[PDB]
Amino acid sequence: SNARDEVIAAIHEEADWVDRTVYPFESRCIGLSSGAVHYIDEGPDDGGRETLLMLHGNPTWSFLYRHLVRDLRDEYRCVALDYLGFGLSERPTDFSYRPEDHADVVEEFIDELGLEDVVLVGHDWGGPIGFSYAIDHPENVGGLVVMNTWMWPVSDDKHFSRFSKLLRIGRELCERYDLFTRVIMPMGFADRSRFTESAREQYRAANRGDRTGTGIFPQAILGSRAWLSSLWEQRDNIADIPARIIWGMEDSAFRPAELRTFEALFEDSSTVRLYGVGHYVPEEFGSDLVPLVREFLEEVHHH
Amino acid sequence: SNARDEVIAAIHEEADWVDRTVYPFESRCIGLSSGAVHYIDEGPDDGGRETLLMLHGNPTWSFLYRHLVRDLRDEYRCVALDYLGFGLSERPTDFSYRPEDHADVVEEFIDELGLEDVVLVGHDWGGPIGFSYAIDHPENVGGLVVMNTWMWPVSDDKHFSRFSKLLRIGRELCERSRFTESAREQYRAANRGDRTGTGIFPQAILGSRAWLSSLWEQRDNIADIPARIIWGMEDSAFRPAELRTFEALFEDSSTVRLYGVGHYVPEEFGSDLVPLVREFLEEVHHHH
Amino acid sequence: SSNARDEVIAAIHEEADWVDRTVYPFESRCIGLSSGAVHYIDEGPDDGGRETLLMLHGNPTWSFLYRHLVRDLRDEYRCVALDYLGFGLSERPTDFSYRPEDHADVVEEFIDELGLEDVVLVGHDWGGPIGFSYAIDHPENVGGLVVMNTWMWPVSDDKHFSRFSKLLRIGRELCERYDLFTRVIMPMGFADRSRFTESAREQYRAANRGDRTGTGIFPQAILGSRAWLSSLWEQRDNIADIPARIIWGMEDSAFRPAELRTFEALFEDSSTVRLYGVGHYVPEEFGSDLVPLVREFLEEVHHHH
Amino acid sequence: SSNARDEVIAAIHEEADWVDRTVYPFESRCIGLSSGAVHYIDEGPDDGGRETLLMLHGNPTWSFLYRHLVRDLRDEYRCVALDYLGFGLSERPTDFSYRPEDHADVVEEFIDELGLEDVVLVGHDWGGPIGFSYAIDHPENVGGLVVMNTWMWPVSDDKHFSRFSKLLRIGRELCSRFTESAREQYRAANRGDRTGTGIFPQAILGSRAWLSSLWEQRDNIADIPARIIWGMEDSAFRPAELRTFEALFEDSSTVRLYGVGHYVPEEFGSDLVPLVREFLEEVHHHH
Repeated sequence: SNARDEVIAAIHEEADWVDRTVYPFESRCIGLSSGAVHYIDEGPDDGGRETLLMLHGNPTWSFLYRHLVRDLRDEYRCVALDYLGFGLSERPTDFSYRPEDHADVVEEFIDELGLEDVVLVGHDWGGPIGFSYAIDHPENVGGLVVMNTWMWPVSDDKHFSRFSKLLRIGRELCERYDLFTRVIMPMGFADRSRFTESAREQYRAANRGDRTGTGIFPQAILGSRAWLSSLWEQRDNIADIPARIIWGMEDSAFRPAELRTFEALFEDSSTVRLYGVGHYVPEEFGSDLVPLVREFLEEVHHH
Repeated sequence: SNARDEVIAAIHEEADWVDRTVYPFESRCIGLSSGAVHYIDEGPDDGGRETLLMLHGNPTWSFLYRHLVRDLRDEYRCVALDYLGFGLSERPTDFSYRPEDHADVVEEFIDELGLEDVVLVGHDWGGPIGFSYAIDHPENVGGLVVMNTWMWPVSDDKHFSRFSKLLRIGRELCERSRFTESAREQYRAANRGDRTGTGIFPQAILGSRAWLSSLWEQRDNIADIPARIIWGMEDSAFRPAELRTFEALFEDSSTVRLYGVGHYVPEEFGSDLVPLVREFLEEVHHHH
Repeated sequence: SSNARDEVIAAIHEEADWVDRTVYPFESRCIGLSSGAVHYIDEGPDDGGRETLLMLHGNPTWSFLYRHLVRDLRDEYRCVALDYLGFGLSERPTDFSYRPEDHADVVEEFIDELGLEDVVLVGHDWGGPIGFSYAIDHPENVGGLVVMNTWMWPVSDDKHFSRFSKLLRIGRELCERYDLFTRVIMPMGFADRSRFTESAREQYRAANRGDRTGTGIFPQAILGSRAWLSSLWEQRDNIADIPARIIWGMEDSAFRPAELRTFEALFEDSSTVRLYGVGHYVPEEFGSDLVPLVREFLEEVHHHH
Repeated sequence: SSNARDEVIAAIHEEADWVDRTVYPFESRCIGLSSGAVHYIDEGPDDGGRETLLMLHGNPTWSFLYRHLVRDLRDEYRCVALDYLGFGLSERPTDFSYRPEDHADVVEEFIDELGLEDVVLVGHDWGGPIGFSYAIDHPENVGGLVVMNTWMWPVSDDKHFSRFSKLLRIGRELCSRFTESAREQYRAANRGDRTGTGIFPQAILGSRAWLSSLWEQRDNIADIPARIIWGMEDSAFRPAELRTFEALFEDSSTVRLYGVGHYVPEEFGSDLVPLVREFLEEVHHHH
């Protein structure tokens, strides 16, 4: 537990850089076996009509989802997570920070909280990390929110390969200078004005200190190939789950050719094509995203 | 009507340049409403264990499939179609050469010959053209062979957008060359003529967004049909990104990833392709 | 010369049965210029209009391209529009060069034989250079410029125009045989393939049958006429203070916004209409929606005089 | 803050032994400007010379690029060349935007702290727009413009520039006609905080408003004497960009360098010096 308790201290002893005016939610912490994870649990006290778990990307953290948490806690249970190494979660010296292990921390999280019939919101790596539950616990999954992500090995697509290789080579400078927030995030947005300076301050401050996990994510694009293969080979386990697909059409990382792969998979899915929006859909579209979610959170409920 | 006789004459009065060592097939011509097509129909007298319809790309023609036809005609009936505008088919003044009109001529071809439970072999634009018949007549298709092609609207994809919007007359083959010089001439000799069809196809990638949507939005007509996907992994036109979309679609499918092979899988992999088909035909045959 | 004009006039009435006069109701008229008989329309008030317009077309287009302007601007303005030699219903003389630098001389001979004055020029495609090669040495007789997907400078160092010009240079003998210009080159100029109507497509295809030597020399001249195009560019200062309305199809693969920025730097007095979702053939693809963009200019020109 | 920048002044002497001072034989100088301390060349005669030249580099280049001009003109002309924040030996402050519109403000600050007078600007790549800004709003104090492979307009509808910005990268590395001796003298300073190298390719689109704020008021500049020197083999700044400058300026001269690519002051080297010095005398007759 002692790891959990020291993170609970840091939430008070150190984290006063947080802007609670936009991030008012309650910081909660649990000592999972891999380390102490920071998380948020907001909703009606009866648990709401449906429960949501929101899974993020590089170098993002739970602050990505604040627009959903503030607005859907009206009737739904928003649960939001920081992976180890990210946000205000623990930065353990001995964890792998591998995506194939974050997915095991995410399973351990879901099981210890005992979340049930859960709808998973997945951005970036949060997709694979979420699918690494819905592939093998599909009866405990109510539905999927799919945003700028993938579920297949890309090692023959020179698009993803050359980007992964480039960041693998440069990783030490990116971890030394935080070029992930300072450079890679700005190019994810389509509108240079929509990534606010207040957000920029928060994403930068949250990724200070050690940032090893931010560096391992782009390596894992290729380095985790076998785990991604193990997802894709069992894609059939997700094709009956309903999903809403919400996608930034100006994202150069995940093209419409990724969308067609998801749109081919699901036997029951709906697609929202956000033109003029890039990779960080929940940040760039913000409050405008919430009705696109709520429409799905009802459409699940009558089946 | 005489236009049918005119194309029949053109084969032997004029098209004496065809390499009848590697393309030994008996030439046949059929008078469809939109024009007289040239086609191959070679097989055993029985009608064979299967009937195969082979659809080419741009600017290829039925000479693309000579390796399959000569080796499968042992036991299977092989039919391969020159599109209007291409090969020794008529180059009609009247025709749009738009894919949605080729697809109708393809339905008209299949019905006028009465082919049954056919296996569709498709490359490049022969994909969407072939998938049309499998979208709307999935009762009469035995299976699909899916080489470097697609079945979705791409107008938001900068990669395909560039290729359509680029200034050209028409798609010449090449863009260390991957063909024998003999083959490259046997294509060059066919492009000498009314090149129109070779130029409409790259435009229609955007010009026919509606028609590609009219396939994509009813893809579940096809998803239960058995398909074998054979990919030139070195191609830049149809990436592995397009491959995963097919792997997601079909329930019963098998993927063969040909490393070192580029766009023109039937030319570059050649006579080594035949066993990959025989393996699939004798799998389809156990469903009837 | 009257025999050559009479041959064309007889061929209009006897052979141009193909013209859809429902959309082309204008009166066909003919001038026996020195190099050959051009075909033209001259439509407007029975007086000289509020302003006089001359509209110069591209390849393989002809004055039928300007039907939508004539139809809705002859209300107050003298709409003159012209078919080049080798194009539309004009004469196809066997000894003419069909060079763009020579079309600009025949346009000069045309203008001065009709005596047009304070002219406003509409230039599409090659019609730009052809008209700029009048405005650049008769600027005081020019009221203003309408600029649509065109240029006025040598491009021999730009790989974009070069390889297109060189590719057509090679294929020319086939494109002149089978008319791949209307059948293939024109369709890629549209951002909506449907907006090039089957009626217009038929009309252009019918108009450009027979000798089409001009259609295939035009793309060669993109490089072949570098000397003439240079002669314009070096004297651009004679156009720089004529007012210009620039209406540009942003989907055009031929003339990019990079070209457009060159005009915006040149003109001391200009304004730009950025037609997103419209390609090269602005007067086809934008149809009658073009007309207000013209009339807005003719009003605010006339404020000067 | 200036005295904390006296540490920045000293910080050179930790490592900059690596600089090839035999080809960069210049006295390093630095100013504690408000956005951050900048390193600059200011090499010239004690008499202040015939002209003052301000030389503004591109990305990921730095003031090493202009060493041929500085070396060969400083006998008679005051040569000033500046390292952008994030580049060369200039400070790499974490709080700075590294956006072009803000670099221009540091350049305006830099000029005013030195008090430079009727300056000729020399600009390559992003050093174009960054210089053109000061020529929009202080053209009294600009003596002339030297233009190499650059632009001054919003290109977010241009497919060519769009591709280059939207392509996934960390930052713009140079690329073979460099010496490895020169190539490494770039790559050396390209080590360390390289944030700015990755912002610039985005700002090609993300600063459309600032590029508009140049293009809309281009008429402030069209009467300034200009000489345009173009690397014709460059794929980034085509002849298509060149024509728009030949349209802009009245008093201007064009030099077209066939067989030269983007990095004109490298790939042409000391052979650039006569093309400039001709222009320096041509401008001097406007005093």
